[PDB]
Amino acid sequence: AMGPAAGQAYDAGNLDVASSPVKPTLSITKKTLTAAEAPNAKVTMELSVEGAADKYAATGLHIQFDPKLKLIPDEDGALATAGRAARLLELKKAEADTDNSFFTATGSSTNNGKDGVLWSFVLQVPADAQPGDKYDVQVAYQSRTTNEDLFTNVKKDEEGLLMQAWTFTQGIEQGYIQVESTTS
Repeated sequence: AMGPAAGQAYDAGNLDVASSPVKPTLSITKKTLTAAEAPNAKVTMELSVEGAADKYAATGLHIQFDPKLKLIPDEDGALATAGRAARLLELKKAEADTDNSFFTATGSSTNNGKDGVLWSFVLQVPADAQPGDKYDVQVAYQSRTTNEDLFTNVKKDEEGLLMQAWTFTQGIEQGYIQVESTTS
């Protein structure tokens, strides 16, 4: 399903975005919980990459979530952990942003990003969660001078610019945690 990042519209300028040779999809877990397990559930969520293996390296990705959810750092204090998609990338970091968002960044000397799970992280569902409740978890974009939102290759050539424009305008599959609705 084609869609943009949340937040501010990406400026693709005069690029013919739909001609992008590389068309990444970034997707976040769509998790359904039983009403029984939902309250206070600590849910493992994944940001994944498809369609970009061997074509990227430099990423800057802000993940934002329903303010009722809480980001749970792990036993080392890490906000997220890089997955198999990032296994060859030389630089990987996850860091605080706002009370309902965090920032991730990767880099490398060659385009050795892969498909698969880029980042894994844990969000906790509130104690009052009810059947039907849905909490969105999203990649968000805005224009920045530091911690830029990026998804591109080491040279940032035309192919890198096009794949980035594709990613943020059409290649985002947003996720959520939702509580199963009562069956009848």
